[PDB]
Amino acid sequence: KYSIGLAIGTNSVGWAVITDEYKVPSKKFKVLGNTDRHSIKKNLIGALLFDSGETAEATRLKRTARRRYTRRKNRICYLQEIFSNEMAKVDDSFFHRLEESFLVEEDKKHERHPIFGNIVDEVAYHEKYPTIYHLRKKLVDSTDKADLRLIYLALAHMIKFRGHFLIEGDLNPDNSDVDKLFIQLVQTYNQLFEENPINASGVDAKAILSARLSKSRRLENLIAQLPGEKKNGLFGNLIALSLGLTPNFKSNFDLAEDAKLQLSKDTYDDDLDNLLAQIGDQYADLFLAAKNLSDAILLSDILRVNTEITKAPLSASMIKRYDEHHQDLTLLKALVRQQLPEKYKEIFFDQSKNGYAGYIDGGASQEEFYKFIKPILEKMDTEELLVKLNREDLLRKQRTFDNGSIPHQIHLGELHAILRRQEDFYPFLKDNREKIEKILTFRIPYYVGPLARGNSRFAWMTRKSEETITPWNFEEVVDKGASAQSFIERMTNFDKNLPNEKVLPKHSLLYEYFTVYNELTKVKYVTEGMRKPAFLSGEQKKAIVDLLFKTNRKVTVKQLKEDYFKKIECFDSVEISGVEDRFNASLGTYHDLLKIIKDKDFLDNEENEDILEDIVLTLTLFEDREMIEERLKTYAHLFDDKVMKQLKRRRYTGWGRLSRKLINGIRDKQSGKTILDFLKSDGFANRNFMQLIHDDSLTFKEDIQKAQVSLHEHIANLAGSPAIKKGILQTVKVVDELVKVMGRHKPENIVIEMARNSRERMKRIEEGIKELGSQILKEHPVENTQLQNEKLYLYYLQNGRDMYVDQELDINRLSDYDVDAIVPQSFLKDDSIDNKVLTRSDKNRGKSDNVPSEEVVKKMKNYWRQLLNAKLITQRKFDNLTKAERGGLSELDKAGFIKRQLVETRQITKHVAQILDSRMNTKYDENDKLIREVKVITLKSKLVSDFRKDFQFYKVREINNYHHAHDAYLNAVVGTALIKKYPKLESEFVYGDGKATAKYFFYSNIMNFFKTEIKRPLIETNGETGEIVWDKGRDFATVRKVLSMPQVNIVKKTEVQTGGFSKESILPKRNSDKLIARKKDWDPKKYGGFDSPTVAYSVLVVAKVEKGKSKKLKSVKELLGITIMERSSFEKNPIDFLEAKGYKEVKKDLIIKLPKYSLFELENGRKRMLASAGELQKGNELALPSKYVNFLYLASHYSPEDNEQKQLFVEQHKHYLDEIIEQISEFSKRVILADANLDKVLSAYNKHRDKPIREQAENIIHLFTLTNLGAPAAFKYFDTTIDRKRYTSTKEVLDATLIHQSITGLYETRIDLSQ
RNA sequence: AUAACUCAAUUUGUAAAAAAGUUUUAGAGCUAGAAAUAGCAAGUUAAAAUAAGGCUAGUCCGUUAUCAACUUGAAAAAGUG
DNA sequence: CAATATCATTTTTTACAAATTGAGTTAT
DNA sequence: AAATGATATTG
Repeated sequence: KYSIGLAIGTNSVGWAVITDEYKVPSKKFKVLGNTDRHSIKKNLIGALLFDSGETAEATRLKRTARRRYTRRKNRICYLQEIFSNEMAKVDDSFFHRLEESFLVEEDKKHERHPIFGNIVDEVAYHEKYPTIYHLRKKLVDSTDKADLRLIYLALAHMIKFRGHFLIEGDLNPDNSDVDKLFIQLVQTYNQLFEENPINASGVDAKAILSARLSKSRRLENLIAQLPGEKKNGLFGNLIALSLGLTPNFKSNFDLAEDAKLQLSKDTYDDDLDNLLAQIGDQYADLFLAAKNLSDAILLSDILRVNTEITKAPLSASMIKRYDEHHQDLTLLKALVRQQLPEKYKEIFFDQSKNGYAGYIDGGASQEEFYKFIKPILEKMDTEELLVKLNREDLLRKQRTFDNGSIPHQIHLGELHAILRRQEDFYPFLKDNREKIEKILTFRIPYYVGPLARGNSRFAWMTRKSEETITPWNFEEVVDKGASAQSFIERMTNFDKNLPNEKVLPKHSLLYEYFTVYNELTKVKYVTEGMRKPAFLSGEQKKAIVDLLFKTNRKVTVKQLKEDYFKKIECFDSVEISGVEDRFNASLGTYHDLLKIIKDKDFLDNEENEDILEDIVLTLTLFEDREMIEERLKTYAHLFDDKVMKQLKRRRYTGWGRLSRKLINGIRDKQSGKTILDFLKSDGFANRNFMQLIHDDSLTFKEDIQKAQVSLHEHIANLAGSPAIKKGILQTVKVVDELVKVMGRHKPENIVIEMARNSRERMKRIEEGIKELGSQILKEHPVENTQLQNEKLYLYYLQNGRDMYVDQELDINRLSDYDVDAIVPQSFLKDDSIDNKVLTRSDKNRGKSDNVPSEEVVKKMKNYWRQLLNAKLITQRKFDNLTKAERGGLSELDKAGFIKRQLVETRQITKHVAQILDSRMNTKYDENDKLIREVKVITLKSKLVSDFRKDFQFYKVREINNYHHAHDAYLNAVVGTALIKKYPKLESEFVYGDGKATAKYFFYSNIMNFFKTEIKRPLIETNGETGEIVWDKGRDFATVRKVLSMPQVNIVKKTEVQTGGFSKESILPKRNSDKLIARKKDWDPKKYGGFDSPTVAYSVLVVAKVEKGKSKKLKSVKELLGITIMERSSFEKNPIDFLEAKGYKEVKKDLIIKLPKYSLFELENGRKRMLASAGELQKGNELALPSKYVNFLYLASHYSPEDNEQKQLFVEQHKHYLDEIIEQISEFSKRVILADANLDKVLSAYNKHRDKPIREQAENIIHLFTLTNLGAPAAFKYFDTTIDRKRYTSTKEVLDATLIHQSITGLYETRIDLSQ
């Protein structure tokens, strides 16, 4: 008797219930609470609306950082523990004055001067050490005994801001011998290149290299001093190396493969190896001369001082930045006094102005500050100050956005230095030097994570002993292995088939053997002789594997024929059937081990297997070469010191799909042969892995099917956005109430259907243009936000050049060229950067009816490549582009994509359909097979779109939140209709278990049976059953009646607010009540803090409150906003929370919980939704008539007969313009109550009545954002901006009726807040 | 529609780190002048907090997910038209 | 009161697993 | 990244 249609979005679930004549019922429903009404009638259509679900990511980023704050606090707390004993002797309360450094003098327990607890000393420290850097250096360099306090402060500053750990092992600054180390690179070259010596020539390398310009600038200016040596020359590339670049030595040496190196990458030693054994080991002394100059220059950018004058070249570089800032501020003051004194006070007094004033004492960035005085500096006479502003080096602060470069190794340098200096004087610095370094040095390894003890959901790390963990006991108390293993194993899959067993590493030698055989087992070959194509033999496979697979990393078909079938079966010709072009499967790990263990006969020897199957496990499981080393010691006794050294470096990542048991472990009872056996030799039926697992005449399928074995949990475990699994949950909870509503009778059919920047874009270009060698950036600069222009972005991802016709393009002309689609938008409704292309006109592509022509694919393929290489096109885009050189689009492929246009395949959507089927269908028949009482029909949103288009049931999202419902009812309809007509299409749309040309002609014309002509009968019917499917004479009318129905059940899901407590920004002090204490003890009148708390939810307090001096109790009803922070508290004692807010004799059993979007009905059926105890959003949907909806589509939308008939429905029904404004006004006036806005809106319309009919409709659409449900929002009529009329009080709600709604909003509880 | 391989792209989830930013305090401002107010001098650094907090007290946890009403439940979740 | 403007912590490195999509191979 | 609720300012 009935079916459901769902529309499942990320913000909405629309639903609808339909009967056999496509009618949607209308029932009377009980109405609870203390009201007038004991019932209502409710059309059985509606929506649920809801705020987007959100990802863990914010949550997690905030958590990982919380852990960072607490471990650094804890860094300091270690250092301090150490000084405590001997600091007591010097100063009684140093570490005290420091903690209360934040407190105002009034609240300070100790003297207001941190360091020396008086004025005269403190004032002096500062005069002698303006910065901590000045102290850092003095303590490092001076031999003099230093104040224990001054030592601690510098050790703390180094340990509090220790800089990154992105480099491994030790770093020893050598910035002096660069003018030699260059004259050594130049010489070992000139030696090798006997014929073309480079002229050292007293070129200042040290300056041009130790310079403050980009690596790619320093290369230009350094070969600029080398006569007739290009930077694309060998010496030019080598130099790019020494300046931590990635060059491509490939055309230098005449190779045919990317020989790019990078000294900082871990693979350099094995990339260099691959090159030097392509070009010769006479070129080793030239990558030694370029590693040599690298270690003196690695850190120019950061150190900027000769490491002859100091062992603290950082602090010194900062003292410099500082001194420079003195000299340069002195002069800049004077210069302004002279030439521009009129403005001086602005530059140095006014904070809001981005002057030096706003720099230091405002909020002005270096960049803003620098961007402000650009003009000022060059409208005066100075030259060197611009020099500096350009080098971003003008009035530099010591602490800045860019001290990120600084490795810890260099802080540890000075940290060490100092300790080493002062342990001469302080015995406790001697005996704990090593302790104090490891405070700086220690770091919990990412593969251990939280150091928990039972109360972390997050942690996995396992304890070797039950101590408190510390930087100095970590190794001995934390079992690092088991935790490294855990970090990985906990995430990696079990075998779906043997669910007890863990998946093998992707790079497992057996796995590679499995993978290969399973591909070798269906290879077929034919010769002029044999009457049929054969399978490979046991002995032939082995022979292939021996000679081809275990010597070529990659075996080609042209190697199968020429290197096996030729040389071992004397076949001049052969026809291979299983594999195309080359073998997917490869013995990669074999060849890698082969190189490293230099012993073939070991790998081959099947008794070693177990060991080689653990070696590779360990190479996958761990990534710390220390732990790999440890693991691999039990195999000391097999291979040289040198082989172990280069077996550690070898790492692997990735995990199979299958266990060791499944492959080579399980036996057939009959055969005592394993899957690996069956692949390796199955005589005559060279059977597959799929097969072996399904052939009922082998053991392997019962041996599997043996080991086999909540709603909210099930859905949150799917793979989608959490945004779209929020929808999946509600679409179920909806479908349950819609059953409950139909008195627990199950639909005959449920019809589901689901919906479908600038940073990462300039990184894709910048890099693409570099990894290409092209001037277009430096020649037409852009910015993050310009590239959002689709045509602009394209033009740049095509290096300012036509994608079909090698010739330049004019940046200034895009608006004349074409963004053509590769596979055309009449097959694939893909409109991403992957299927899109700028050309001066689409034509040039070739035929409109297919992929780009063989002409173009010829001419251009050389170009496209270079874009693939520059990552300025994906593999996918490359492959589609060129596809015409494999016949392009096959009549079939075509018919393919046009059935994909209506047949959902997206895995997330199948899981919805499966979930529903499995809840709807639970009953079994005599033969104990599932009975399917409910067909879950799934559609694409196209079917209905075109429906709406063809029969004019037009959709204008903007009007109201109704379409969500309409689509779900159109789904229910078309859905039930399609399968009523074409029962055979069940195979595709329903859940459960030459001809191309027709499949296409069919799937393209499926939705015909609705049309009267294209000639079809008025009444339609299933040719087989004789069942009526449609009736052009009275069904369309029922669609138009439903669509037009004015009461539709729209329902904002009410949500208690979660997340951050308030706005993060920490505001000054002010004498406000709004300011919130950043800590319990920190009165924000004195110390400032937080503002704008989020309201978790509002609460109706009726109570009494004291009024005036004598303390008369005045009664009050009002909403109190309970803040996220307050909630824990409020919940644990609602009475006490309100009492210590002022409230008294609170009526505890009148306290109504009011989440966000709580519904109230007021005076003229006017409704308002709660936003907060403090504000309301619009509560009313405006059911515009469909004759007005229809018009507004077409009007706004500028078949030629149809076209004429509809531009002449527009011109003839122009009166509707004034009529629609009216609907808006009667409404805006009745329920919106934005009088002054509404009279701008009326005034705005009246001035543009002389404007085109298209333009005016396009804008009457912007006017609906007045009348829209939810939060008031700003909008433009034409030019006129209409700012949002907000509802900033919640009083009128207190005397309204609260409406408690079901998901569907069919069952209600109405409460008349008259209390 | 399923399973294994291959290549690319994408998404979800986790851990370990870094540089800033922001907030109070500390860096004697000084000469007029009763005063409000002038002139001039200074500015780059640091201590500490970075969800309030929590008990399970860990170098842990503290922003995701889930949520009308009524009866039932610690809860999840059931029952009610 | 209720109109009206201003406001919102930013970024960066490393390490890892799982799904998913879509172009190919081989199968149930 | 908007947009929407907080907030101080304003008329």
